[PDB]
Amino acid sequence: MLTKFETKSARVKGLSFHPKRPWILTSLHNGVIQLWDYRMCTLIDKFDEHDGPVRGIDFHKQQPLFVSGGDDYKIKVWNYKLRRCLFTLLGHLDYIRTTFFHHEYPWILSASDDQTIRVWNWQSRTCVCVLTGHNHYVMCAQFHPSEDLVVSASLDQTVRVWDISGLRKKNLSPGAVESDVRGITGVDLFGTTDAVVKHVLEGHDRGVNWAAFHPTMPLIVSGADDRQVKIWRMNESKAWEVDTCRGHYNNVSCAVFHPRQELILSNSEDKSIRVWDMSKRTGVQTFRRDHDRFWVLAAHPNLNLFAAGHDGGMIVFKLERERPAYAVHGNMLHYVKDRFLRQLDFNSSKDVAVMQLRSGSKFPVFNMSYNPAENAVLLCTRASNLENSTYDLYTIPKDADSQNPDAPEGKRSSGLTAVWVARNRFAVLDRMHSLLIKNLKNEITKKIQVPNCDEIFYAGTGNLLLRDADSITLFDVQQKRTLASVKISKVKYVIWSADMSHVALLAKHAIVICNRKLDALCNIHENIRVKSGAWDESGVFIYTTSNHIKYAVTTGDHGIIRTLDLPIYVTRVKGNNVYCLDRECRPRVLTIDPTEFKFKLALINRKYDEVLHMVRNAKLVGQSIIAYLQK
Amino acid sequence: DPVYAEAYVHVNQYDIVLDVLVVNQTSDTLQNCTLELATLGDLKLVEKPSPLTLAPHDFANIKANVKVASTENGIIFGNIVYDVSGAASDRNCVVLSDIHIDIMDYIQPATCTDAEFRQMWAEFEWENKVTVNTNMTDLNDYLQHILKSTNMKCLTPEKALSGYCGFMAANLYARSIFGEDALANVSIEKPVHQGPDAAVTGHIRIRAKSQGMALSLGDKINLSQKKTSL
Repeated sequence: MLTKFETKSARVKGLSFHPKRPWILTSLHNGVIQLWDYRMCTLIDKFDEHDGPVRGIDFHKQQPLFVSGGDDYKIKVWNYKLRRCLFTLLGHLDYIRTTFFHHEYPWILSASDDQTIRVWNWQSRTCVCVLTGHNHYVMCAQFHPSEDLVVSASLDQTVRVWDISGLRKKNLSPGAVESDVRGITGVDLFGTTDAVVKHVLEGHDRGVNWAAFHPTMPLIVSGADDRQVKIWRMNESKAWEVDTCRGHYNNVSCAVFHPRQELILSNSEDKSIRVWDMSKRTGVQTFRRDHDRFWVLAAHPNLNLFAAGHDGGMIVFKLERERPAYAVHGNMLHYVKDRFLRQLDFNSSKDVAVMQLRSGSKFPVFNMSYNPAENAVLLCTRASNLENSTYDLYTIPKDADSQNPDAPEGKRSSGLTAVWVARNRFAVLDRMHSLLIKNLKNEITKKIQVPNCDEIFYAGTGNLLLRDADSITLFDVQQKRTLASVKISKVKYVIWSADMSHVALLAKHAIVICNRKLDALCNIHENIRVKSGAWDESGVFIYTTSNHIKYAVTTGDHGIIRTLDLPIYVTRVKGNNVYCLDRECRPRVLTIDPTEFKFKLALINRKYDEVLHMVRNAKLVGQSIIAYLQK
Repeated sequence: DPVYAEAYVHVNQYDIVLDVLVVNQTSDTLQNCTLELATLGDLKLVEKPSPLTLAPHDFANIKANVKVASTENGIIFGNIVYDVSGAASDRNCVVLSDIHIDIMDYIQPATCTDAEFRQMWAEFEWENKVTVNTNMTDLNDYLQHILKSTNMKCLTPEKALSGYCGFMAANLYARSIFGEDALANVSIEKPVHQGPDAAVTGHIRIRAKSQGMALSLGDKINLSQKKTSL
């Protein structure tokens, strides 16, 4: 959706994205190591680790620290946060590619680009492990599935996979049947970097730029020093696996797996990033945007962001389905991600994306609408523009890939989008790649109606009709004469107080509160182009207010119920078991505590008992007497 | 968290002062993290209540005085990243950049001889203007309101008449706390039955040295101009 910030500079060999933070820590072979905790578009520190080049970047594994490597040959761990050096050893005859931190007796592993990597005890001083099996110049060193099992990629044209021990390398085994590492149709070669038949895999492909692992798995996704970046699965080991990854023009420095995405991202040198599948695999497309020279690609293990690294420089782009679809079922919120997965009600520790049988932020959505029941939803998938998509409508009791056409809380059919329209029971369905009207008394509805064909606006987006009408326009099932349009506007959604009758309105930036239909009760505006505020039902105004979560207003009252928890936005109100959202994370299930309602009523009847009883007692937070306690 | 901390800013007389409620409704003077000092703008933040316990079920007032005449930091409009840290009974915290730091307030009214003024008006940093047009009021009440809001000066009247129309252009001057003088001529229609003014279509000409603050001021005032849901 947006590439938040972008200047091309840096000639980048090594890279990492913060699995915890939206940092990028970047290694240039300018000799530079940089941590920028990328969030606030600001570098925390920048040390050009030595005069010579810098190849390596790896995680310590903790929260915010770098373990770093230069042509110094030195393993440094320095905490940005603590701006200090943790324990120190230099390095052999080449730089350090991967590191891991362990702790029987706060104990340490260091992975290196030369010769050996040594694993050291500073407590009850003994040897956990010795790794020989590297030579010089490691492009991409890796922890395996078993984290402390590993792979390395070399400019010595080998790959090393090692076995470790608590008293140096060894494994005991005797049950298997054939091997995929090497044992049936196809398979790729051993290299030489070490000397024990674990597997030294052949890193010859003019040398290997990157190696990347498959967690439980031994598939590797690779950057290679050949146009050929050749993919091999050692969880298969295909033939036409002797695949050379092809640009149009030269190279494929890297091509990578994204933890989450069952895909390959390739990047190259004709000025390009090239786009690849890996779910059913195939070169999708090539994308060109300069830099005829790169060596890294990355997708966050935080998965926050995604980015591609190059010689001439770098780019980070940010994703969103700015604003994205919903359904309500008792004391529960449904979301469809702008970015981010579920978060479809209730919470438990830090942030929880709601994973349920009512998969919300997940599918390939054109549109999502509750089909009210505490037991039903209607859903369009395959999203997008087509002739038409599929909608598979699902039961809250148990959703499915497509639920039963037999069942009418499961039905699927074909159709592109389904959309509400005003004077509430007519609907739009698109079941042609254009204007079908959908109209039903029921809102378990899936109805098809070409009459009301009326283009003069060709298939696009609106929801009480607004192909940017800038009005919500009311109709029946055919007509060639407007009933009427009212000039008011939407988020491109109209908010109903649960089902399909909310005179509480969304607007994209701003949202307006109405009672049902246009009665502009009050009109909301804020100016942060991000969050939410919530209604319980028709116009119950909850507003989020910092680490404080607030009722904007009730009866004649205003109140702080309970207090927020870093950013949250009120989305809306699912029952008493309260639900809150920052956008799609930074979330709540919540024991309530209203303030105000009770209050202007209470107040109105002079009544205090409650407040008192709560023993609730502010008046200042900046102030807080100023609702009317000032007045 | 039990520990709920709520905070807002109070700027009480020069001093922008930090109301903090850290309420530690914690189950103990839970360990607390870390905080860091800094030069600020013509201010510097300057206090921290020392301890780092998040005393159980307990409420606390944590005060930050800020130093309001020094610390240049040129991160305009403030909006500078600030840290409360995750450094102890805390895994995270809040890192925040501020927003909420605006102009209309800062500048005080200030004054001039008109001929010289005109000469000057023209002379000044021309480079910013914003338009006045639209509201909820007559520029009598409206003007007064705006004036008070920014705490700034309109230098002089000619009786021509801010009433029957007027077809008056109002010259305004102000000087701030860190001393910029800002000049305006806004020329405006003005309310009155089937005569003219319930919009303006008056142009607010803003001169302030940097265009960036200056225009921004024109905006700021634009925010100021009307009265609606922030």
